[PDB]
Amino acid sequence: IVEGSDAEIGMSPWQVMLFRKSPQELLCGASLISDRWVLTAAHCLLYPPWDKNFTENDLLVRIGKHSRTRYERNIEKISMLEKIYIHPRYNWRENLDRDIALMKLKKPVAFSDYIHPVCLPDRETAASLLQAGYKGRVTGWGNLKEQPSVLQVVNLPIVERPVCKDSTRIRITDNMFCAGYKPDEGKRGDACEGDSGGPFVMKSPFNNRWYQMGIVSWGEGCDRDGKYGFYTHVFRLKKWIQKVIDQFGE
Amino acid sequence: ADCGLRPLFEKKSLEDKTERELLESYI
DNA sequence: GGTTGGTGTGGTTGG
DNA sequence: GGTTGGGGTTGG
Ligand SMILES: *[PH](O)(O)OCCCOc1cccc2c(OCCCOP(=O)(O)OCCCOc3cccc4c(O)cccc34)cccc12
Ligand SMILES: *[PH](O)(O)OCCCOc1cccc2c(OCCCOP(=O)(O)OCCCOc3cccc4c(O)cccc34)cccc12
Ligand SMILES: *C[C@@](*)(O)[C@H](CCCNC(N)=[NH2+])NC(=O)[C@@H]1CCCN1C(=O)[C@H](N)Cc1ccccc1
Ligand SMILES: *[C@@H]1O[C@H](CO)[C@@H](O[C@@H]2O[C@H](CO)[C@@H](O)[C@H](O)[C@H]2NC(C)=O)[C@H](O)[C@H]1NC(C)=O
Ligand SMILES: [K+]
Ligand SMILES: [K+]
Ligand code: NA
Repeated sequence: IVEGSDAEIGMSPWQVMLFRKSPQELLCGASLISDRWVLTAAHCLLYPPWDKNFTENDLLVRIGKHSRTRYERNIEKISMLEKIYIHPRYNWRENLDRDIALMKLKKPVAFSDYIHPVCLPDRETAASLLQAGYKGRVTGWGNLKEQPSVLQVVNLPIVERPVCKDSTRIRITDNMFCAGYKPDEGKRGDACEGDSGGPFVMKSPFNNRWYQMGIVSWGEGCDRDGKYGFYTHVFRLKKWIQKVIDQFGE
Repeated sequence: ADCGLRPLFEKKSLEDKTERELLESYI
């Protein structure tokens, strides 16, 4: 997170750290959507151009964390993975279309002050919140520029499609949106490498609940003027999420 | 069913330092 | 079709 | 120091 600030405690209790076993390492962000299901970016798990390919037993998740490298005695809970479900139409070759994966944990996580799932949007929520100029919030432990000691947060406005399009040569699809301040706006901020998989969330002014509208997917550099962060469009992939969970069990 | 209401925030009727910026960005 | 679109027999992948 | 920096979001 570039040009963000330290999170307050229990500000983002659905935040999840994808943690590599050996060598021991932070890989990516993720989010908790129920007691046995975590949502992440597919490219965190599978990206052949970099020779990346992680299986269930290569990884752990850490939930309830604030500090980046300290084990938080009595706060955080660590879980093993039972199964990874990468979207079947993920496209790592071209433009990271459908950059999304679900992970089922081996055991249910007990909720607390510091561990709690985010809501996923429906049609109406999507239609009223995902609009240009509306701001959402991005969180993570990724790079502070083009490494922090506590979780970083930044608020960024959704950008209209034609501006997103004109900002990159990468082929944009309807499974993505972009966010960030325009050069002339003055305020600044972006996600960066290491933040992938983390949620773009918005608080509904109707029922005051936080909804995950996006997943940190890609960008070109970090916080460059006239460039914007790209996010997987969570509602557009909601039918797939409900299908996987309904079939494989909560 | 309990989703998206934070134990330290919404459940306590306390806000975080920056959510107001989000709310104001709507209409 | 599918846990999945269609340029529908491979492709960034089996059958 | 510890699974871990400098009470705390938690023992000793
Ligand atoms: P594994 O080794 O078991 O897989 C091989 C055997 C199963 O093969 C298939 C089963 C079902 C479908 C297909 C297939 O479908 C392609 C998409 C649809 O294409 P289309 O719109 O052109 O429809 C096909 C038109 C011709 O239909 C048939 C062709 C040959 C045989 C039969 C048949 O026996 C019954 C009905 C129709 C057809 C592509 C490849 C394999 C399989
Ligand atoms: P449980 O109840 O079985 O055991 C808990 C009792 C032991 O508690 C501690 C053990 C080790 C370290 C510390 C501690 O470390 C803080 C590091 C910073 O040092 P400082 O700046 O606080 O140094 C001040 C020195 C004060 O020394 C003492 C104070 C009181 C008692 C004693 C004593 O009995 C022997 C030697 C020194 C001191 C902080 C707190 C507890 C423990
Ligand atoms: C895996 C994630 O941590 C990371 C997030 C980057 C966020 N950037 C900004 N400024 N919001 N994503 C990446 O690193 C992705 C995955 C692989 C390469 N990549 C990129 O963003 C490239 N920099 C650009 C790109 C290459 C291939 C396909 C799409 C985009
Ligand atoms: C990523 O790694 C996994 C684990 O090695 C690969 O899964 C294996 O390879 C083939 C094809 O998927 C299958 O026989 C088995 O599922 C696994 N076999 C072994 C040897 O464990 C998978 O192929 C890799 N993914 C990609 C896209 O290359
Ligand atoms: K196919
Ligand atoms: K301590
Ligand atoms: Na920018």
